[PDB]
Amino acid sequence: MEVIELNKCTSGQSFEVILKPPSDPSLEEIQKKLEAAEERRKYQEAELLKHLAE
Amino acid sequence: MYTFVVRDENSSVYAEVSRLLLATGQWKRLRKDNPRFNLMLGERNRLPFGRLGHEPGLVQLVNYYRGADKLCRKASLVKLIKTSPELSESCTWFPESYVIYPTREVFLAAYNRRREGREGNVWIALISSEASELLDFIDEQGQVHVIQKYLEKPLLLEPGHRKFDIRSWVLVDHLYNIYLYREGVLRTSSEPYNSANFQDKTCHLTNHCIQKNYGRYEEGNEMFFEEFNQYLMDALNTTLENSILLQIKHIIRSCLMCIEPAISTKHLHYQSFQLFGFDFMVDEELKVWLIEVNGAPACAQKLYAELCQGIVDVAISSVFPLATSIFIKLHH
Amino acid sequence: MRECISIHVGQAGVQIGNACWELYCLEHGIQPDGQMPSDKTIGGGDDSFNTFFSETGAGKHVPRAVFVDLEPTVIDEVRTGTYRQLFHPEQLITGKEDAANNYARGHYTIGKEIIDLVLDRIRKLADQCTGLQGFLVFHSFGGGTGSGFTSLLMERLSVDYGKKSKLEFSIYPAPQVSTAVVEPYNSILTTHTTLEHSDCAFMVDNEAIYDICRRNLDIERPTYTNLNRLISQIVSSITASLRFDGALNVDLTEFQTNLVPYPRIHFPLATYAPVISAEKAYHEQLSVAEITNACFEPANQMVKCDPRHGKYMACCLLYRGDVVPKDVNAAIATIKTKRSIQFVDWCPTGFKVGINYQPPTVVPGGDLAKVQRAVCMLSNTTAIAEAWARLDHKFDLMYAKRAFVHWYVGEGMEEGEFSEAREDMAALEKDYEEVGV
Amino acid sequence: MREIVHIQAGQCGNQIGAKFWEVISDEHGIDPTGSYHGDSDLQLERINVYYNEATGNKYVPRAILVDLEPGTMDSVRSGPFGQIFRPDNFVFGQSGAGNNWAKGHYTEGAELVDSVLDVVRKESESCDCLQGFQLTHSLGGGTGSGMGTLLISKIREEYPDRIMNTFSVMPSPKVSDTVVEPYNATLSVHQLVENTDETYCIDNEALYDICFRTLKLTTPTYGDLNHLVSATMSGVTTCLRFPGQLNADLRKLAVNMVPFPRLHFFMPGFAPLTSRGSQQYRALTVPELTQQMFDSKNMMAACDPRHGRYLTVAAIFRGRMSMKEVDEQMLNVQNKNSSYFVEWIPNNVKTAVCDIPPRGLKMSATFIGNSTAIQELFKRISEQFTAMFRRKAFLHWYTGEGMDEMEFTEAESNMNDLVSEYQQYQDA
Ligand SMILES: Nc1nc2c(ncn2[C@@H]2O[C@H](COP(=O)(O)OP(=O)(O)OP(=O)(O)O)[C@@H](O)[C@H]2O)c(=O)[nH]1
Ligand SMILES: Nc1ncnc2c1ncn2[C@@H]1O[C@H](COP(=O)(O)OP(=O)(O)CP(=O)(O)O)[C@@H](O)[C@H]1O
Ligand SMILES: Nc1nc2c(ncn2[C@@H]2O[C@H](COP(=O)(O)OP(=O)(O)O)[C@@H](O)[C@H]2O)c(=O)[nH]1
Ligand SMILES: COc1ccc2c(c1)CCCN2c1nc(Cl)nc2ccoc12
Ligand SMILES: [Ca+2]
Ligand SMILES: [Mg+2]
Ligand SMILES: [Mg+2]
Ligand SMILES: [Mg+2]
Repeated sequence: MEVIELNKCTSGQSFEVILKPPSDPSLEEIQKKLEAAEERRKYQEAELLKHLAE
Repeated sequence: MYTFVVRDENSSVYAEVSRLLLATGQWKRLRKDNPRFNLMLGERNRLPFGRLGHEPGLVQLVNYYRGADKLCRKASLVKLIKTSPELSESCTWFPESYVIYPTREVFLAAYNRRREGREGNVWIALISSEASELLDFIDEQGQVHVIQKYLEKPLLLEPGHRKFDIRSWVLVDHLYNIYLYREGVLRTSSEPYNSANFQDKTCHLTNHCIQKNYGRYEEGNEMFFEEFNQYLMDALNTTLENSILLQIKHIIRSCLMCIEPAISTKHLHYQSFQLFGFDFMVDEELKVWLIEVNGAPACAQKLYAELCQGIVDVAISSVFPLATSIFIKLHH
Repeated sequence: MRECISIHVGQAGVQIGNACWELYCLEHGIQPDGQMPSDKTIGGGDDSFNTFFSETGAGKHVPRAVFVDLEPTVIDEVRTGTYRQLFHPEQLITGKEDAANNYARGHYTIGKEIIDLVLDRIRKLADQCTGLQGFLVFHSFGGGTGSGFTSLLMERLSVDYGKKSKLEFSIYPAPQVSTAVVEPYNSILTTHTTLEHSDCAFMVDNEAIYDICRRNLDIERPTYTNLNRLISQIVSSITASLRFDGALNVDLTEFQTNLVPYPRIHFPLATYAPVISAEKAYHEQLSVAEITNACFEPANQMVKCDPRHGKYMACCLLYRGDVVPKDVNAAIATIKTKRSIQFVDWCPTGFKVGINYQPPTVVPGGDLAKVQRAVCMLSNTTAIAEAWARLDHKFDLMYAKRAFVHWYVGEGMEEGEFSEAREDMAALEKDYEEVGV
Repeated sequence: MREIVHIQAGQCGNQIGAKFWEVISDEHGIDPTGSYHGDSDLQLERINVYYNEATGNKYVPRAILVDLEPGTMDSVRSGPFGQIFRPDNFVFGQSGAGNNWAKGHYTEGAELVDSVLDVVRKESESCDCLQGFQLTHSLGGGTGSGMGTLLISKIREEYPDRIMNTFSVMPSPKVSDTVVEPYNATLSVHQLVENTDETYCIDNEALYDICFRTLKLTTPTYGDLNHLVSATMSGVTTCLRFPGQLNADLRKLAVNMVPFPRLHFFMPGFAPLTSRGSQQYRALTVPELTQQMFDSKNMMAACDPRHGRYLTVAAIFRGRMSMKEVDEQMLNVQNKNSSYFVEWIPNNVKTAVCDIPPRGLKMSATFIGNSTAIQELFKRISEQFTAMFRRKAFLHWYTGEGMDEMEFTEAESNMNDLVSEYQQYQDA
């Protein structure tokens, strides 16, 4: 029912119509995750090269 | 070949519907968690409507209406009728009711009316004539209960001075056609009615299981519609259609048209139908009152065959075709 | 004025960026060579379109954009396409091998080798800004790059630009157009890792856009080109407030204020109307009431769900074309009396309305017809949670057997990150249910 | 670009390998001279995946031809497209393997393998971004089996982060050179289970049955079996060689087809089934392509798909047809038969379409299925193996080259395990 905060200009207009009222990780830790995962990969690769050496 | 799944095994009605479907040769039954179904006979609690209608290449249908609980849960039915202008406030066909919590004020407004004017003041959850007396029931259970005006002057049958309630099965299809099964049933009370003390159980409340006189005046304590219509003619000079059924059809139409905007699946990506059980009370002046609406109802043993076949004709085969009508269409 | 930088990640993000920037140019009268005759301030300005375009001394209007993909094929099409001259070559960043539909390969293995290069290229646009507002990030949920690399980029932008807002346009996976069987894994992993780093995210379910193209554009099997030109229209009406004169959502901060009362529940539902085929020989032009009504039919939503069975926390109507407030209020008055629109008890039952008099633009020889008036509704409904339920259930079905999990552990992830991501999803679904019943 | 390096080893490896280069060179418009005299540019957009570009803008297959006896290779050079290959990529010994896995893997093959890896290295170092390798070989002989797996082991050691994919021809008493092929196949499968990402199980039993029963051939040759192999090999690599909505590579294929690392043995299928020479004049309708491509009689591994369940499926439709109909027909197949597709991998069937059909057909369909019914093929091999191994029969051929009975016992155990694991997901 109530129309409020009506603002007009050459490009258009805007307004609000009410009907009823109511009732962070760091750079250090990011590097320590990317490197943890590369470690885990290089380990898996090393276990494979060791297996193929057998 | 169409395909369906069964996620509620207690369903007597849909146990009989999957039998009929399988015995067509055109319906395969998958494992209950197989997503590539055409039709879902779903569970009763936490049915996952959000996962319906996202299988490409499949038209999906379900035997329940999301949001229909608003009619089939005692507490919300009372809320729906008092707040919806399509019914509220006082529709001539709903008993004055109030919602109560065991953690009430408006109830005492009309209760203090109904004792100082000597008016009838029996109520229900369960039954008695003093307000505070039944709060022991409310409070030692722990749920939200409804306190409703007890219909002190009902219509009793003879011989027997018995009491009854009428159950009508209504099917609402994917088009929102309202189909009222022509065969209703009168759940009857075998032991006479006595308005003296309201703790004598068997004779005031008419649940089929709460009577296990079981079979005195007719098998299973079930009076089909033919016999009841004959009784009204011989005894009162009127028919079932004029004295009672016009009001039943009016109430069913009013209830279901009220929620149609909130539950219809007309433009939805999945389709709904649902079988309902409307339970009515007829009083001394052949006046029909709505008691409750039941969302997962059972059928009388006789009418299983015919009603379940019409669920297929009207609600399932209309969407998935194969290869007189037992329903009265309530028009709108 | 305050600048916004757009970041397009992976195939879906890049292709949708092409679609949007093509459309932006047609709306602002910027030609493929970057010239803008309407602009009388040569070499600079604090105009509204300067939020999305910088200016060279030679009169060229250049998108404040960067395109990133782990693979050259798609961005190579930008480098040689119609808007070849529009983009500084340092804004087109490609790798050599893609993430193979694997979030862990995109996030950890390959992402760790290009992340610093991208942030230096992002830093070179930010240094051209007098008052950077934040970022708009376009990406798929399902791609390995779209999920994996966006996730890592989003974490870094938080540390390097902690006082700046981040909005997403996210393409939610749909089997009729998907390219990989593991897209549920990627969607859950990237939503979990990004959730605390995004201020407001507009999800677009490819299934919604597909059916809209089939149903209302009579396209039997829509291409990405069909989907993206429709998507670009929705994105354009969401960003128009940033690129034009107006009072509503003028800065990225205001999207969160108007649309997101709680930080985690920051996924508004977009509904757009009318979508009319260009090949239609006869069209009866739809009224303010008719198109406002369409905003409450699920078939016009960017995600299929039923808002009748949820609650609203916020609702904006963004009109373009021949619309005046008198007709909006008239239409709103009718809709509320005939529809199930229920707000949370702790929010006012109101619509924030913005109107731009310029009617929507369409790309010549496109599939969309030119219309007299159009609207995009942004509502934040608990009903959207249905999409999280759908995605999560598919996730649960494979993760119960650990299917494909070995492809991720093999890139350095730990199985536990699957369960952590899934638990956060579980928390997200429980939050929506509390607010919505 | 994302280049594949192809390796054909042994008699069978080189014969199906030659026909493959023959078939795909025709599809891409390259002649035996190595010159491009095609019509459309859609043939060149990813020609680099399998071809290098030498002086005079000539296309040379990135292929290495390997054998321990020079005869079959000389036949290839003598062959129709033989001059298209780079002569330095012919690496031959003179002894031969005698249908003996031990000579290929341990004695005679050891001498030659470093020379092959020198050629492999030269082709790899020229690649912008190598995706991986394709090996063509039989499992029942000596070179393709014993040396081919030894090569795969060494290729993985030097290129551990690249994809290894094989076309492995399984032996069968219906097309059988030697009694020892179950020994050679079992030893090789143990290596394939550990050292490849994707193996197409090409069953000579299936190819013989197709030639006999369906194609109405009474005494089929290796040329009739290899006609079916080239058609299948063309189909399954279409999405690698031509651009499409998918833009696929060997790694994406393994990521999406292999839910568990050891279960990476695919059943290929092809439709319509074509015998050499005689061309079929009626094109199949998309409903028929779809029904035939899932038919057991079109599977190149002699297994019954109704005895297992599909983990994942890939399908390639080639021709000028309606992809609206293709999408409806493929959905039709899974919806009407959902019982044979695992509940627990949603949307596990993926379909691609390519405008260019194979030579001779106006429309075709190629099927790549990762089915648990592939156990039936390994159980067959295990049965034949145990029949001899229980009596240590013919084992002297192998202990004479330094192998121990322990190694046979181990290889048999691993393939039994591979069987059990396939059976574990059939019931889930
Ligand atoms: N709407 C739309 N969706 C797209 C587009 N391109 C890809 N998708 C969807 O994105 C998902 C796959 O992610 P992609 O963007 O293709 O992959 P990517 O981000 O490049 O990452 P990788 O290829 O795995 O390295 C699937 O769900 C596709 O349907 C597009 O242009 N428009
Ligand atoms: N206001 C009322 N006045 C008179 N009788 C009432 C009444 N409310 C309930 N009853 C009586 O109790 C029974 C109806 O109660 P109710 O409908 O809540 O049972 P119920 O929900 O447990 C079983 P169903 O769902 O199958 O009907 C009838 O016997 C009816 O006479
Ligand atoms: N399908 C097919 N199978 C073959 C061909 N040549 C040999 N085989 C099978 O391969 C096995 C013999 O192996 P072969 O390749 O000759 O041994 P190798 O040269 O030492 O590697 C037997 O199972 C043969 O039936 C062929 O050209 N096509
Ligand atoms: C079951 O989900 C799949 C299955 C397969 C694939 C994908 C998903 C994603 C892209 C890679 N991929 C494919 N790769 C190739 Cl080479 N050919 C085909 C043909 C059909 O899909 C193919
Ligand atoms: Ca300017
Ligand atoms: Mg009840
Ligand atoms: Mg990509
Ligand atoms: Mg031989």
